[PDB]
Amino acid sequence: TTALVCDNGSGLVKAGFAGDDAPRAVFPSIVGRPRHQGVMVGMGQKDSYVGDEAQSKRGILTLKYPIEGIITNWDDMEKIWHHTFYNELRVAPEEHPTLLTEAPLNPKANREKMTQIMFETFNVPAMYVAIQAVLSLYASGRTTGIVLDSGDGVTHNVPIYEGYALPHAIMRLDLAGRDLTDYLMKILTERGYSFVTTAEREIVRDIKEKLCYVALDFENEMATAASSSSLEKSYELPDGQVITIGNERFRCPETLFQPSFIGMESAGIHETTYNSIMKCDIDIRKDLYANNVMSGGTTMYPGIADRMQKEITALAPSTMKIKIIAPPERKYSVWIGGSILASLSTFQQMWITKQEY
Amino acid sequence: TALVCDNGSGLVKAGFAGDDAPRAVFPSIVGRPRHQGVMVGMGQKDSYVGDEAQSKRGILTLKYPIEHGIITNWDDMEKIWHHTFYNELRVAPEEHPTLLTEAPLNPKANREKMTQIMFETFNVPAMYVAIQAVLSLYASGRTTGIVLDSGDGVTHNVPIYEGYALPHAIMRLDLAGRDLTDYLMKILTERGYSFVTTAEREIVRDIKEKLCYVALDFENEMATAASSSSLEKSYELPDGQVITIGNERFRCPETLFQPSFIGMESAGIHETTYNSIMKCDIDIRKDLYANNVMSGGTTMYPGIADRMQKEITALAPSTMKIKIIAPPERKYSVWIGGSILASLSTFQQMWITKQEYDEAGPSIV
Amino acid sequence: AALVIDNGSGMCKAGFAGDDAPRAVFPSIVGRPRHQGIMVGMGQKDSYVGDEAQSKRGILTLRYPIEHGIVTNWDDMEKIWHHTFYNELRVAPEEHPVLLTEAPMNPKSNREKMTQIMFETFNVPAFYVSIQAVLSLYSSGRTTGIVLDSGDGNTHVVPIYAGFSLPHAILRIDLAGRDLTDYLMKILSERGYSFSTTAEREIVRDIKEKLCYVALDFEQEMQTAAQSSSIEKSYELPDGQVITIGNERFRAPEALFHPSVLGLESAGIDQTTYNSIMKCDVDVRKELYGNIVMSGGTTMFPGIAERMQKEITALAPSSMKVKIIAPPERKYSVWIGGSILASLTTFQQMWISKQEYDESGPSIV
Repeated sequence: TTALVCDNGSGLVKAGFAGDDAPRAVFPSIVGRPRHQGVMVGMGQKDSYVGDEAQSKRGILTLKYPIEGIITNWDDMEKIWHHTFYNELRVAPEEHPTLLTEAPLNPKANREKMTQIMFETFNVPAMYVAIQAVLSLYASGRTTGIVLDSGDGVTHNVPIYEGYALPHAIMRLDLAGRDLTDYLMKILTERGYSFVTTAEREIVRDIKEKLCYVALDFENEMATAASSSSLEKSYELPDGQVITIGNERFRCPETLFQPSFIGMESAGIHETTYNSIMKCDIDIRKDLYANNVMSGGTTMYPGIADRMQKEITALAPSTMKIKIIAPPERKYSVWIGGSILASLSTFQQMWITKQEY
Repeated sequence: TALVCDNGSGLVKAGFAGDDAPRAVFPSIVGRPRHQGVMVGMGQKDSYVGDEAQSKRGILTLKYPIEHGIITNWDDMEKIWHHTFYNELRVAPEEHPTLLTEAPLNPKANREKMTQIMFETFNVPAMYVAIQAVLSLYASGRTTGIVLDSGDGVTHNVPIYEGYALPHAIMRLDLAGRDLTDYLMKILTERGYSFVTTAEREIVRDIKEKLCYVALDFENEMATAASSSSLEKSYELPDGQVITIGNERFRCPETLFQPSFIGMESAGIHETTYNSIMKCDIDIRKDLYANNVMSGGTTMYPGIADRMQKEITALAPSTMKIKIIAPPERKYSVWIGGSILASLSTFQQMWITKQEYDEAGPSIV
Repeated sequence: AALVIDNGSGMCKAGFAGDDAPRAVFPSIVGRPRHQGIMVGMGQKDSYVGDEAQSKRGILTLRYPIEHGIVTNWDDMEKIWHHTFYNELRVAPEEHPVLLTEAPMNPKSNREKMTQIMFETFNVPAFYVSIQAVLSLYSSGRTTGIVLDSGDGNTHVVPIYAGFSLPHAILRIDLAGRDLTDYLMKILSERGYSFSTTAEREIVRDIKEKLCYVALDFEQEMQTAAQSSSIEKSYELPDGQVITIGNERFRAPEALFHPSVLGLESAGIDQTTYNSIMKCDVDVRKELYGNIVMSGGTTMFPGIAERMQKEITALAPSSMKVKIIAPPERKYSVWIGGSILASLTTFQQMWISKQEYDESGPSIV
């Protein structure tokens, strides 16, 4: 049979099989557990729902995201993971080796219980759980470097050398993708709009994909936006009106570097990168600086790479080659790594089989 | 063995399960005598239901027990069912499971009290209560759509997807079969006539059923009324006064699209559909726009389905497939669904018995 | 003196600076006839606004020109101001500093349309628009406070700090004073009543403002209202009949905290106050927790302030001093906050001159 891979973050799961280079089941890892007695405008009333229908269910089911970069809610996770192998992947666990990824710092207590559940509640014949950004650097074709992994919930720096992310220096920052939307939401709200419900919120996030960018220098950009129309990038809102936005476009994701816009002082993605490269020792630093690697739904933002080329150089002593590598695949690279790695013949004898457990 | 008995603002429809068409059928009327005299055949009488009442209507005091599909009095109602089992079906309630129907917005109390009367007086073994528009969807055989239930008393938009009716998407609009007939009273009397007595009081109802049209393109049919075409339609009274109904004939069904014709400053059926489909979820919508099912006595009009076809198509996205499903049977669908459901090989373990009823009390049903 | 006019989506409130209570209190309604006559009873003016329009709602077409504190229909808005001057206060705009309001989350064009009309038609010498919440905080006696300006049409929650509103967390809920009545219209009807038309619906409106209450616990009170007639309240209908209103008296307020009963995909007013504090920075949160300005008529129903205190200490930290601030004059809160602000000798320099308008246009506010 072939193995399966399922990457989990605070927002989009990616599930699929090993062998294929492209993830199969990408969905909102949202469950909806009944709040009270309520009936859908459509469906009758029934229990917990995972995915897109739960988003359309919003007022009858309380909506959880089981993963805040770490697994918070255990039953909810399993709820998804049945819906994964079954409703998404259309197969059964007993035939199927399965790899789940994870956010690097994941506490031992999580890992032990993660192993249990999938061998028990699910019964996969062998399985693996694996450190996300190491599989990004691997999907990036590298023995070394430093991934900046940032998506819907948590942001990361892993200084990797010859198989290992330097643990103590795996810098985390919890300002990431939702933080960006809910800022972009509040800005437009202040201007005399308001989303709250379901459709309009999601529209604001789509705006984040189309209008938003981080500019190299925020003060020269702060100026041009407020000066002249070039930046005034329109969008056609579902009622009809064109919201023109010039400053707010770059203003919104600037929270990665200057987080103080929402209200955050702990070290920006740039400064975290300088300090992870440092938080290591001292020689390997170069091919960390020269292989800053971007992955995850947030690193999708345009301009972000050129900016980090400034943003590290500023602090890094002159003779270090700063280079920022960012794959086009980026939102899935942890899966794309995990498929190829799962499929590895060399790696067969590391599939922990149901006998050792 | 099982029974199905649909309670209406106009007519009760009763029978057994699995029969195609209703066994008992009677006007929801409860009369009381106004004159102390013997109707030579009976002794003294209490009250008259149905056609007993609709015969003696002059000497009686008639009362409408179920205003608009909501049971408005339980005294008169208990007698209606007291008439239903014994006189009509001619059998004893206690060996017979009994499915009844309910209003789309029907209060708990009304469901529970109909069921109190059901067991605690008539002693039936098992009963069910089911939401009128769903049972039309179930006579249309599907699990999903938007059901335009217009009977005598009430007009409704009930969306359903999978089985159960959607309470906050159910639209209701209290202008329907009655409001239209007694409007056709005014415009035809306005046309130089007067329905003075009982059977042409009935003829203003009769003309409405048989002769009338929801003309498609009303405007350029108003032109056709004014340039005078042979659209005119005589019909005789009990005397030889041939009455000529031409234009009003369509100018009365026109009220199910504009409530202005009687005097309600509100949106016609067509819109209220579209609005309910708006208030319904996005992903469902393609079903609702294509499973718009109409039923109740008033939907029988020649042209109403075509007209509904165009009205919501003029409101929907042009990427959307639309369908208004008007069955040839629609005036009894609420019972056909009931009958089929009671006769289902899977339904027996939803036959709510007295065992379930007693131990739990009224709130089981 | 100046003028201060809170253009409320139910009731507008005009007057002068420095007075304690609003001089023109009136519903924001413009009535225009279906067809103007020449005489009383037919309708002889092209526009009747507010109370006169209310007594005359038969020939007129009533509309409320302001929705969720956003004026949709700028014709009718001007009409309302034109009334307020000559008909109501009995004044002339060009003689006057006028101060008007807007609901937070009012768009630029919407302000600018207003800001122009005051200075181009009404040619007032000085004009200020203001944020209903920052004015509620000014009526409270604070620089800083989170504000549930739950109006009739719009419930806006604002977390103000040092005079600035942090719109950052201005979360809005779409139920409010009207959405409450129209729930009570449904549920009194459920208890065997007929409230449908304006006359009948206004009876529902008055029941709400008089007899109603917000239970401190929804359970204890459901069980009690299903038993002891202490909850029951007698009510004289203006026709003559005394009726009694029962558990609807709290379940209709409980829409605010459980929108679910209406079938709204929202969380309660309480839960939103929490999310509005939590969407602000850690330091300001302690004062927001202690300085919840309750404001507006919707926050007037018995038990509501105390109820908010309860649920909010359970949402807030175990170490938190939650405090509700509740004015008895909260129904005119925005107006008194405005009144002070217009009268302020200091604030006089912020009176936007007719000159600077003619050089800078409406964008300066």
